[PDB]
Amino acid sequence: DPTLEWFLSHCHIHKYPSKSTLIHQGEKAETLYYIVKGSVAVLIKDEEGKEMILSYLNQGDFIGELGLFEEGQERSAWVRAKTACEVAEISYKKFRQLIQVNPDILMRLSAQMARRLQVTSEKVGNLAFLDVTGRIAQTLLNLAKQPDAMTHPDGMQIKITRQEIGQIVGCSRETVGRILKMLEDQNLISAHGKTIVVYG
Amino acid sequence: PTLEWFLSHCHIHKYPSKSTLIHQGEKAETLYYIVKGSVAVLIKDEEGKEMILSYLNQGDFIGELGLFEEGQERSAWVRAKTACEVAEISYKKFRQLIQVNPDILMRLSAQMARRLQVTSEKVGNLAFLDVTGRIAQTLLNLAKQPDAMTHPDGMQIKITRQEIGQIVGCSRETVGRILKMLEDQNLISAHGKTIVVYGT
Ligand SMILES: Nc1ncnc2c1ncn2[C@@H]1O[C@@H]2COP(=O)(O)O[C@H]2[C@H]1O
Ligand SMILES: Nc1ncnc2c1ncn2[C@@H]1O[C@@H]2COP(=O)(O)O[C@H]2[C@H]1O
Ligand SMILES: Nc1ncnc2c1ncn2[C@@H]1O[C@@H]2COP(=O)(O)O[C@H]2[C@H]1O
Repeated sequence: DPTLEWFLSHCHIHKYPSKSTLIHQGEKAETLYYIVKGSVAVLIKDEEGKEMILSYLNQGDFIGELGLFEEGQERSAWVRAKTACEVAEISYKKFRQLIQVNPDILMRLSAQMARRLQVTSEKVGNLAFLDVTGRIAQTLLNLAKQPDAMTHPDGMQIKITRQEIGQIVGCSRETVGRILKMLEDQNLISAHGKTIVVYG
Repeated sequence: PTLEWFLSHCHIHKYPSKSTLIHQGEKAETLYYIVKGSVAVLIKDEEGKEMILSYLNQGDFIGELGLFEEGQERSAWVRAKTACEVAEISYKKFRQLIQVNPDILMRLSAQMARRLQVTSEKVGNLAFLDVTGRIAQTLLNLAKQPDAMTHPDGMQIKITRQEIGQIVGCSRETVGRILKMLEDQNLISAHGKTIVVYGT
């Protein structure tokens, strides 16, 4: 996009190494981010430090938007780099000037906000309506369709730890192990540690 | 002013109480704005049980999620709680108003942001809390809303056990049992016609 190139001209770009934290929950929000390269996880936590992953976000995604529309808000979640990342940043105040000049850039942001609300509402449904087995089976399916899934004789090979699965579906590493064993017994997957083949 | 200008481009209509304004799966081509009344946003499981994702009220946009990409479906049901007066405008015409004054899109997007914050908090509650914890957090959330009333013992709220159940994802009977327990632990009063949540 000329429109994205223009926007990015007004930003300053910074590099975050894998596993660094871009955004901490509770911080005062005054800036917008945009992922030029790399991927992140958006995380929230329990009273006990238990993590739940709300979303992954990737190249092309805005981050830090939820504070833009009313002053004095706090970041709603943690954002942690899943890989090395390159991230453009701009102040809300400069971004609002860009909006005035060309509201197409707010349309692009708002389109992502709408999709997130859809996807997060679908997550609420999954958590409310599906048992942990159904959530795990749905998670493996979705991971198998991701761009990073390797093709396999029997289906798609994915790379994900039980910990990560637990953080997505909302259960312990141990509950994940018990259910993965069930799914292999049922001849639906194979599991070799962090490697899982989902059968087509 | 801005609002007054926007409503002049809309058609306004009345929906009686209990009438469904938006059905999940319908083609999304139009945006709505609540001039008067209150609605619930609902999803359904495979057994017809409804969960309430949100209550929305006068000044809220509804049906916004399809605005940014063509050929989408309505993501949820939206049902009138009270009778509603609702302004409606095509997505095409709204996209024209945005070029006049993108504050109208800022207002809509502020609401999407809030909704994503609320719905993300719901994801955590379902992941991290048991049904009692979820009910307790729901009472706390209701106590914080502007329509709660100050009470000598805390905040007084107005909500049926059926509504709580649809918010939390449990039966009305389960709610009634758990409220009696919470009252017994001296956290709420619920034996009256409303609920008072202590220390609120
Ligand atoms: N449910 C969600 N889906 C996708 N991204 C989210 C979600 N919740 C929060 N975030 C992102 O996490 C960021 C945390 O900081 P902000 O609240 O400023 O902006 C937030 C969003 O960019
Ligand atoms: N309800 C839950 N019970 C246990 N772990 C949870 C829950 N929700 C999210 N999690 C997270 O998922 C993680 C899976 O790996 P761990 O068991 O090490 O730690 C777990 C928590 O951080
Ligand atoms: N989690 C949510 N919170 C508040 N409103 C929502 C939520 N999910 C869906 N909606 C509203 O429900 C409407 C359903 O139709 P749309 O998807 O067009 O637009 C949607 C929003 O206005």
